Amino acid sequence: IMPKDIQL
Amino acid sequence: GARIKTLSVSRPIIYGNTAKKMGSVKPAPAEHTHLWTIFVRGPQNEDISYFIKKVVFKLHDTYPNPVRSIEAPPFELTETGWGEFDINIKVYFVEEANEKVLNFYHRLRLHPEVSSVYFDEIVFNEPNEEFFKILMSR
Amino acid sequence: GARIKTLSVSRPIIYGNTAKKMGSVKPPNAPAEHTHLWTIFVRGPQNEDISYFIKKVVFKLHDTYPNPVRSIEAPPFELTETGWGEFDINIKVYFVEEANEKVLNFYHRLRLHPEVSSVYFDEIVFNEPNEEFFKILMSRG
Amino acid sequence: GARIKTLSVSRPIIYGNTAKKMAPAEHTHLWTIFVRGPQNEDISYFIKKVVFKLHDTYPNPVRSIEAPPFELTETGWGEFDINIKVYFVEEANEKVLNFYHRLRLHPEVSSVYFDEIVFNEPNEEFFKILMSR
Repeated sequence: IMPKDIQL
Repeated sequence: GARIKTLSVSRPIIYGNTAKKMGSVKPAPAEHTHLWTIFVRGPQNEDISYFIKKVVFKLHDTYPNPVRSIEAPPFELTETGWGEFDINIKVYFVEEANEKVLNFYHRLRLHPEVSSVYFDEIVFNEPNEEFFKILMSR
Repeated sequence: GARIKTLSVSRPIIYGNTAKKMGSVKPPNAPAEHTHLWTIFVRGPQNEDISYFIKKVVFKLHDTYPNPVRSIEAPPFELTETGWGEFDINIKVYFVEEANEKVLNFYHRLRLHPEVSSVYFDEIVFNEPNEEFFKILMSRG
Repeated sequence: GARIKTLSVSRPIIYGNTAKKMAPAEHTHLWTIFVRGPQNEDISYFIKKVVFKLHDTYPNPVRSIEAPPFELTETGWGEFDINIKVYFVEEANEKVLNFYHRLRLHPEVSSVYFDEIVFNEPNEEFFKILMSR
């Protein structure tokens, strides 16, 4: 699973 | 002095992303908060299609059809979003090069208009005579 | 008797797929493995217009298909493709902006084998619609 | 002398594959698998369709060829057993003829066999078809 947040 | 060395030819390249917080009126899912553009171009926006055939940007799996193939300049794409993520970039060279795909990536930046831009060079080692002619065609 | 109840408005809907084993002649760009032509669709009864309350229909195909998310943003809300295998196609119905409604999400099992067809005649139920969308729904077209 | 014997009718057949060094980057060869007649004469008069079953790595490995020429061209990198099912025309009332062929890619490379299909106890109508040449 790849990370995707408001800000990395 | 003089010596024989492996042939190498470099081509300047600019790549990365711009971003901007969206205003009152949105373009598009309601969730989205930012407009952003990922791109690969030449200095002074000069043509790079003479040695680059297409550029494929792979977005996060939350995006519909995450594999975005741009097969004509400008090699860029503009989308809307809420989150930062790693975009995979595959540069395909013209058929004359007989070259493997150039693979790298860029972390999409939305927060400190925000921009994340690199000005590097693509180094071609041992290019064939035909592709060399193309590279020298300027 | 009489009582107050949550407002509900239904709209008849027909959805599903048709298919046929392909002969000698295949469409251009069609892979050789593919054996069937099929069409997935969402429409109204007697093929009457449904675009007055439906803005667009998005069909998500198997990931083996190039660009599996196929967005149809104008009637007829359908898509024709070629294939060899049966699989679940995700269907997202987007309603017109007046509705202020979430996407309607469901799916359909593509049928290719016993023209073969797999068609359902159901209804979309709208609970608590706003007054404007209600006017649109009652417009009968 | 003379004696009664089971009726038997033979039809010459040529089958196999051709290949040549050249679609996924993994694949290194183009190859074509086939069933045909001698001098490439028609065999569809007694053969309705030919089904080639490829390796499971191929999408939809069951490839049905329902009109002449009974062949298919694909790309690949490895050698494997291709299952060949010959279906005869409906007048024959015959079971499918099942065999297989080792795809040859390495020493244009070719692997071709020239055998015959033997029909025992064929019915009168199919016999008429077979004798129609």
